[PDB]
Amino acid sequence: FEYPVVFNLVLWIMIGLALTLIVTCYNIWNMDPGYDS
Amino acid sequence: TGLVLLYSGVFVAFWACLLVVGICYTIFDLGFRFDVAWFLTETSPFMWSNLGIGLAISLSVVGAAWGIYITGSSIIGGGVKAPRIKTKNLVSIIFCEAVAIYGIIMAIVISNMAEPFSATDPKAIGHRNYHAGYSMFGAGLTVGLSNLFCGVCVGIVGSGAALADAQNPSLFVKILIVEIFGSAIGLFGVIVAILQTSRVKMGD
Amino acid sequence: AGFFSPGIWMGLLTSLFMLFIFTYGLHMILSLKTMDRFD
Amino acid sequence: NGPEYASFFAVMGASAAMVFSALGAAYGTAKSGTGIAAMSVMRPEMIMKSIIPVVMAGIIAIYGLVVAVLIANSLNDGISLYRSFLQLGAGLSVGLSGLAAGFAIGIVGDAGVRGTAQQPRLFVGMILILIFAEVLGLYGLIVALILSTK
Amino acid sequence: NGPEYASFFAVMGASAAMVFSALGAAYGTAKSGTGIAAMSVMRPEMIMKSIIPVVMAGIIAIYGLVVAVLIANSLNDGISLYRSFLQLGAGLSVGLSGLAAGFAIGIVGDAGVRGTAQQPRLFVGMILILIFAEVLGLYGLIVALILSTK
Amino acid sequence: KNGPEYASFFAVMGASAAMVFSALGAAYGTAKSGTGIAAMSVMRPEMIMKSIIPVVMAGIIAIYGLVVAVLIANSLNDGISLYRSFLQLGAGLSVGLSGLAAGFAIGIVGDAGVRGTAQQPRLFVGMILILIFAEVLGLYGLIVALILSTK
Amino acid sequence: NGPEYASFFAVMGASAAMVFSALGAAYGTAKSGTGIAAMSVMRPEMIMKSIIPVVMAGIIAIYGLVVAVLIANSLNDGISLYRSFLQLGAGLSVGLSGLAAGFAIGIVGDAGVRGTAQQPRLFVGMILILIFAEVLGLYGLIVALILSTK
Amino acid sequence: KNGPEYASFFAVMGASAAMVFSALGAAYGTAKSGTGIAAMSVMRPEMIMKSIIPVVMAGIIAIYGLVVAVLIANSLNDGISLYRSFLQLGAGLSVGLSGLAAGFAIGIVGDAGVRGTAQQPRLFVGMILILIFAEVLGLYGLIVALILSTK
Amino acid sequence: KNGPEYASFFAVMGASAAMVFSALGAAYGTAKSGTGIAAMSVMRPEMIMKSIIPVVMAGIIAIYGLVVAVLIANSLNDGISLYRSFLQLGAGLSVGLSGLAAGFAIGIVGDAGVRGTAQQPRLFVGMILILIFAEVLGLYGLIVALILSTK
Amino acid sequence: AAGFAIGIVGDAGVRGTAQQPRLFVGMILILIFAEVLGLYGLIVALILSTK
Amino acid sequence: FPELYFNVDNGYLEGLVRGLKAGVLSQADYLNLVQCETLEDLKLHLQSTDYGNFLANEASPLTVSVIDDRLKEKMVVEFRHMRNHAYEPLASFLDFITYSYMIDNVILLITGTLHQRSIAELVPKCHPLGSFEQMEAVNIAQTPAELYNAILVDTPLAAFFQDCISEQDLDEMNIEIIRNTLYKAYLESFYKFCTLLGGTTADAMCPILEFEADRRAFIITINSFGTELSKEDRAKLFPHCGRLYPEGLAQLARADDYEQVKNVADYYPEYKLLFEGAGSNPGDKTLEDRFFEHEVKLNKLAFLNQFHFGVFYAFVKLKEQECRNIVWIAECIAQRHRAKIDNYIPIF
Amino acid sequence: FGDTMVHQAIHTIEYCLGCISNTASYL
Ligand SMILES: CCCCCCCC/C=C\CCCCCCCC(=O)O
Repeated sequence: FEYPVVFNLVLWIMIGLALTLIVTCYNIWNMDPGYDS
Repeated sequence: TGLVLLYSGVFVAFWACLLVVGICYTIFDLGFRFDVAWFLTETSPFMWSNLGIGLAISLSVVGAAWGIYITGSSIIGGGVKAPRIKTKNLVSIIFCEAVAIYGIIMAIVISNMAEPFSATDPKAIGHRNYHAGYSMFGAGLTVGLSNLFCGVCVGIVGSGAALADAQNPSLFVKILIVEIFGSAIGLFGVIVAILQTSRVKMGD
Repeated sequence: AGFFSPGIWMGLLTSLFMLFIFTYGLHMILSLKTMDRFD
Repeated sequence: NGPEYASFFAVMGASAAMVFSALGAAYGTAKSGTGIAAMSVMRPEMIMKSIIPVVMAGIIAIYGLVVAVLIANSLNDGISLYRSFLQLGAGLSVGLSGLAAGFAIGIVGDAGVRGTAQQPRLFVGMILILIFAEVLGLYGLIVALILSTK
Repeated sequence: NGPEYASFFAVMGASAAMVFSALGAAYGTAKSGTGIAAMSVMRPEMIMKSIIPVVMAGIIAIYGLVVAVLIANSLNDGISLYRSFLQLGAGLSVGLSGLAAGFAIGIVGDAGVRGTAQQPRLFVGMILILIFAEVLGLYGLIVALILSTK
Repeated sequence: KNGPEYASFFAVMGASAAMVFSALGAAYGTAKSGTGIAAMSVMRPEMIMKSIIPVVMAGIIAIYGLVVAVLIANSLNDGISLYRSFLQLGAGLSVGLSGLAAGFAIGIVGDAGVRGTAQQPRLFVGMILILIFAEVLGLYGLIVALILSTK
Repeated sequence: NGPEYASFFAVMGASAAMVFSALGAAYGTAKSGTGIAAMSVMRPEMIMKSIIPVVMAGIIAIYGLVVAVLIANSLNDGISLYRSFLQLGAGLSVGLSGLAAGFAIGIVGDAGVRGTAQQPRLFVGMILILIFAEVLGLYGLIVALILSTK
Repeated sequence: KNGPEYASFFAVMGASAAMVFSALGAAYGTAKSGTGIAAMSVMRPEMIMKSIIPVVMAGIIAIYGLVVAVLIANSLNDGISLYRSFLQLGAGLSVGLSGLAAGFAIGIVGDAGVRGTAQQPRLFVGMILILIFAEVLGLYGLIVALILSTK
Repeated sequence: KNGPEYASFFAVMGASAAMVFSALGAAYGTAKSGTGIAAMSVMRPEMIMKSIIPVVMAGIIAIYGLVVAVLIANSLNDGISLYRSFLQLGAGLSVGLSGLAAGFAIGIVGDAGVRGTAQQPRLFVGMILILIFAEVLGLYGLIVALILSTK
Repeated sequence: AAGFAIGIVGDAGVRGTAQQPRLFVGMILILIFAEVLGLYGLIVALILSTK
Repeated sequence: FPELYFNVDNGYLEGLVRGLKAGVLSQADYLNLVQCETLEDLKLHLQSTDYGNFLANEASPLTVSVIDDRLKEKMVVEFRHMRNHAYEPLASFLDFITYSYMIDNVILLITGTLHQRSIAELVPKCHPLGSFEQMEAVNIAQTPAELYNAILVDTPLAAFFQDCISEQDLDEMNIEIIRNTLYKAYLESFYKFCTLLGGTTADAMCPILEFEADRRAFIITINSFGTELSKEDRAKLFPHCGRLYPEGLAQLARADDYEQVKNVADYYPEYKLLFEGAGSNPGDKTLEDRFFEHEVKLNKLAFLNQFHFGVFYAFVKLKEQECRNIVWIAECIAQRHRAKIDNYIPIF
Repeated sequence: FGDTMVHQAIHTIEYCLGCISNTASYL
C-alpha cells in the first residue's frame, strides 16, 4: 500500500546520489594539473 | 560549457526516458493508468492559485531587477568620462521599475480573489471552483513572464541609450521612443491578466 | 498502486519547481570569479 | 456540459498566446533597438526613420493580445473538452509563431540599420524583408482565429 | 463516435504545422537577412535581385499555412482516433520538413549572397541550390496533403 | 476543520524558500560588490567606508526574507488547512525570488558603481539612487508576502 | 481488427520517414552549399559540375518520400497492431539512415568541392565517394520496402 | 498520534542537509580564500596570522550547521508525526543552503580582500567589515532553523 | 517489530555512500596536493618530507568515512525498522558528502600552500593552520554521523 | 576514487622524477595513501558480505 | 541570447572604453592641428581635447621625439587601467592584444642576446604594453639564447614557440623570418580564440582578423622580390587565417612580379579598389596609405556592434592611429614641410 | 616542552591508526 512512497524514496535518492557521483567524478576526471615538471 | 552540459544532459535523459515510458503505456494496454483527469482534478485548486499569486510578483521583479543592472552598469560605465548622463538617464531605470509596479498591483488583485472552502471531493469542488484554480495560475504566468520579458527589453535598449547619450546629448530623446514600445508589452500582460480573472469567483 | 498519489505529486511539483529557482541562483553564484591583478 | 478539468487548457491557450508573443515582441524591440542606439552616433538623420523595425515587432504583441481577448472572453465555466483544445491549439499557433516572427524581425532589423548607416540604399530593401518577417506572425493570427472560432 | 481527447492531437497537428514552418521560415529570413546587409555596403546594385532567399523562405510559411487551415476546417467534435492521428501526423510532416527546409534555405541563402557580391556568375547557381533546398518543404507538403484527405 | 497529514509541507517549504533565496541573493550582493571594493582600494583608499553601502543594502535583502521566515514559522501548527499552508508557500516565493533578483541587481550595480565612484566622485550620488530603486524590489516582494501570510 | 491506438505508430512511420530524411537532405544541401560559394570566387567554371552533391542529397529526400506515400496508402481505419508496427519501423529505418546519409554527403561534399577548386583531378574521385555516401540511404530504402510489404 | 512508517525520512534528511550544505559552504570559504593567503604570503608575510580571519569566519559557518544538526538529532523518535519531521526538514535546508550562500560570500570577499590588503593595508578594516556582513547570512539561517526546531 | 522487506536498502546506501564519497574527497585531497608536491620538488628537494602533511590530512578523511561505514554495517539486520534504516542513511550522507567537502577543501589549499612554501618557508606554519580548519569539516560530519547511528 | 588518485599523482610524479631523482622516495609515499582508498573499500565490502 | 548576459562582468568596461572613444580627435580637431606653425602652438591646441596638459613639465625646447613617447605613454595607462578590471572572459582577451607587442619585444631581446648584451637594452627600449616586469628569470638571462630559450617558455608566448626550434633561432634563421613566423602562429591562435567566443564578438572581430591576415599576405609577397628568400619561405610566412587562404595564398607563392599580385587581388572585389594607390603617379597615397584606411574602417564598424569584446581591440588600434597622426602632424610642422600634412588618416 | 608535544604526537597517531591500515594492507 505504500508503493507511492517507496518508489520515490528510491528514485529521487538514487538519481540524486548518481548526479552527485557524476558531478564529482567529472571534476576529478579532469582537474588541470601543473604537469610540465 | 561545463555546467550547461549538466542541464543539457538532464533535459535529454529526462525526456528520453519519457519517450520509452510513453511507448510502454500505450503498447500494453495501460493508457487508462495515465489519467490527466486525475492529475488536474485530485491535487488542489490552491496549488495552482497560490503559485500564480507568487509567480505574479516574483517573476515580474526578476525582469525588473534584470533590466536595472543591464543599464545601471552602462550608467556608471559611460558616466566616468561623461557625468551628465546620471540625472537624464534615470528614466530608463523607472521604465524597468514600472514593470515591478504592474507586478505588485496585479499581485494584490489576484490575491484578493482567493477564498477557502470546505469541500474535498472533485465533484463537490465544482467546475466553478477548479476553474478558479487554473485562472489564477494562468493570470500569474501572463503577468509574470510578460513583465520579465519586457523588463529585459527596456533594460537592453536602456543600456544602448545610456551609451549613445555619452557620445551625443541630443540623441537620448529620440531613442526614448523605443523604450515606450518596449514598456507597452508590460501593459499588454496586465490587460490579459485582468481579463482571465474578471469573471472568476473562488469560494464556497 | 499509484506511482504518484496526489500528495507526493503536489510536493514534487512544488519542489522540482523551486529546484529550478535554486539551480538558477546557484549558477549565477558559481560564475562571479575574482580579478587576477590589482592597481 | 464539460468536465471540471476542461477549463485548464483554455487558460493555457490564453496565456501562451500572450506569453510567447511577449517574448517575440521583447526580442524584436531589444535586438533591433540595440542597433538603433548604435547607429545613431555616426548618423543621427535616420534616428526617426529606422524606428519602424521596432514597431513591426510591436504588432507581433497586438497579434497575441487579440487572440488573448478572444479566448479569455469565450472562456466560461463548463466548456467542452473539444472547445478547450481548440483554444489551446489557437494560442500555441500564434504565440510560438509570433516568437518566430519576433526573432526574424530582431535579427534582420539589427543588421538592416547597420547597413543603412553605412549605405542608405539598403532602406528600400530593409523594409521589404521586415514585411516578410512580420507576415510569419500574421499567418499565426489567422490560424488562431480559424481554430478558436469553431 | 470517438473519445473526447481525440481532438487534442488534431489541434496539435494544426499548431505544429504552423509554428515549425514558421520557425523554419524565420531562420530562412533572419540568416539570409544578415547576408543582405553585409554585401550591400559594397554592391548597392544587387539588393533587389538578392532578396530571393527571403522570398523562397516565405513559401515555406505558406506551405505550413495551407495544411494548418486544411486541418482546422476538417475538425469536428467527436472525431475518431484514427482520423485524429492523420492530422497530427500531417502536422509534424509539413512542419518539421519545412523546418529543415527553413534551415537549408537560410544557410545557402546567407553564403550565396556573400558570394554574389564577390562574383556575379554565382547568381545563376545560387537559385539552383535554393530550389533544391525549397523542394524539401514541397515533399513534406504532398505527404501532408495525402494524410489530410484520408 | 482538520486538514490532511501532508498539509504542513508547503508552509515550511515556504519558510525555507523565504530564507534560502534571500540569502542566496544577499550572498551575491555581498561577494560581487565586495570584489569591487578590493579593486578600488589600491588606488583610492579614501572611499573605503563610503563604499560599504552596496553590501549594506544587500544586507537589507537578507532581513527582508528573515522577517517572512519568522512570520511563517510562528503561524505553523499541526493540522492546518491546505488553504493556509499554500498561502505561505506563495508568500515564500514572493519574497524569496524577489530577494534573489534584487540581490543580483545590487551586486552588479554595486560592483560597477564603486569602480566608477573611485574615478569620478560625481557618480556616488547617482549610484546610491540606482541601488535605491533596486532595493524597493525586495520591499515589493516583502509587502505582498505580508498580505499573503496574514491572510 | 486491431486496437484504436494502433494507427498512431503507423502515421508516426509516415512522418518520421519524411522529416528525418528531409533533415538529412537539408544538411547535405546546406553544408555543401557553402562549399560552392567558397569555390566560386576563384573557379567559376566548375559551378554546374558542382551541383551534383546537392543533387545527390536530393535523392535522399525522395527516398523518404516514396516510402511515406507507401505507408500513407496502406493506412486504414483499425489496422492490426502488427501491421502498424511494421510501418513504424519502416519509417525510422529510411529516415535515420537517410539522415546519416545526408550527413555523410554534406561533409565530403563540402571538403571535396573546396578540394577540387585547387585541383581538378579530385573531381572524379569526389563523385566516387559520394556514391558510397548515397547507398547508405539506398540500403535503408530497400529494408523499408520489405518491412512495408509485410 | 503515531505517525506513518516513512515519517522519519524527512527529519533525518534535515539532519544531514544541515551538515552537508554547511560543510560545502565552509569548504568553499576555506579553499577559495586559502588560495588568496598563499598568493599574499610571497610579498607581505607579516600579515599571515592576521589574514586567517576569512578562514575562521568560514569555520563559524560549519559550527552553525553542526549545532542545529544535533538539535534535530536530539528530537528524533520513531513514530513521530509527519508535521514534526517537515519542520526539521525545513529547518535543515534553511541553515545549510543559507550556510552554503554565506560560505560562498566569505570565499569571494576573503579571496579578493587579502590579495588587495597586501598592496594596501587600509583595506583590512574595510575587509573585515564586509566579512561580518557576509557571515550573518549564516546567522540569519541559524535563527530560523532554531525557531523551526523548538516547535 | 519486524520491518518491511525493503528496509535494509536505505541503510546499505548509507554504508556505501559513507565510503564512496569520503574516498572521493580523499581522492581530490591526495591528487590535487600530490601535483603540488612534484611541482615544488623540482627546485626544493629538501622540503619533500615536510610537504606530505596535506596528503595525510586527506587520508584522515578516508578513515572518517571508514569508521561509520563499519558502524552502519554492524547495526544491519534482517528486518530492521524503517526508522533505523533512515538513520543510517542520513548518517552516511552527512559524513560522505561532508568529507567530500573537506577533502575538496584540503586539496585546494594543500596544493596552493606547497606552491608558496617553495618561495617562502614562512607560509609553512600558516599552511598547516588553514589545513586544520579544512580537516575539522570532516570531523564535524563524523560526530553527527555517530549521533545518528547511536539511536 | 583510488584510481583517480594514482592516475594524477602517477602522472605528475614521474614528470618530476626524471628532472630530480630525490622525488622517488616521496612519490611512492603519496601512492601509499592513494591506494588505500581502494583498500578501505575492500574491508567494508568484506564486512558487508559476511552478513 | 548571448546579449542579456555580459553586463554582469563587462558592463562597466564597455561604457568606459566607449567613453574613451569620444575623445578620439574628429575631423574638426585635426583641422585645428594643421593650422599650427610651431610645436609650442601644437601644445596649446592639444589642450582643448582630452589630452590637455600632458606636455606641461618636459622642457622649453619641445622636440618631436618627446611628443611621441608621451602620446604613447598615455594610451598605455589607459589600457593598463582596463586590464586590471577584466575578470576572465576579457582578461585573457586583453592579454591576446599584448602578445603583438610581446613578440616585438622578444625579437628585440634575442638580438642583443646574440651580440652579448643584457638588461640595459630591455628597460628603455621595449613597448610598455607587452612588457617584462614580471617573470624575473627572463631579465637575469645573459646566456647566449640557448639557456634563455628554456627561460622563454616561462612566458605566455610559449604556445607560439612550438614551431620554433631553439637551435633554429641561433642565427640559422633570418631575424625577420622569426618575427613573421611568430606573428603567423599568433594570428591563428587569436582567430581560434575569438571563434570560441560566440555571438557578437565573432562577427565583429574575425572580419578585422581576415583583413589583417591579407595585409600580411600582400605586403610579404610584394616586399620579397629583390631578396633571396625562397617561395616556400614566404608560403609558410602566410597566415592561414583569412579570405585568401585556400586559393589566394597559392597564387601569391608563385608571383615574382607586382603585376601578378595585382590580378589575383582583382578576384576579391574588396581587396581590389585598394590596389589603386599607384605610386607611379608622383604624389598620391601609396599602397599602405590605402591599407591603413581600410584597417580603421573595419575598426570603426566594430563600434556599431554593441555587446561584444571587439570594442576593446578596435580601441587600441584607433588610439594607435592617433599617435601616428599627431606625430605625423608634428613632424611636418617641426620640419616646416607642410605640403603633405593632409596625408593623415581621418578616423572620426 | 613545546615542540616535543606536537611533533611526537604525529609519531604516535601515525603508528596508531597506521597499524590498522598496515594490518589491512596485508590483505
Ligand atoms: C538524498 C540526497 C542525495 C543528494 C545530495 C545532494 C547534495 C550534493 C552536493 C554537492 C556535491 C557537489 C560536489 C562537486 C564539487 C565541485 C568541484 C569544485 O567546486 O571545484
